[PDB]
Amino acid sequence: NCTFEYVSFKNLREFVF
Amino acid sequence: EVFNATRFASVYAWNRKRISNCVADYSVLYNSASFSTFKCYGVSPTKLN
Repeated sequence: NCTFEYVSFKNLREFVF
Repeated sequence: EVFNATRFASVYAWNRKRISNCVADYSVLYNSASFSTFKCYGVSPTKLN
């Protein structure tokens, strides 16, 4: 039942959802 | 991809394509004179874009 599909310690990555 | 195909499925095993996040103008369907029957029932085909 797929409705959507998209295909495209020194590193600090900050995300917000 | 639904139209320019070299083969289609059967009537009982009909192919079902779910479409989302696309952009279609639906003017080629009007310009295409190869269609035998063009029957729209739900909404007027003119004001569907």
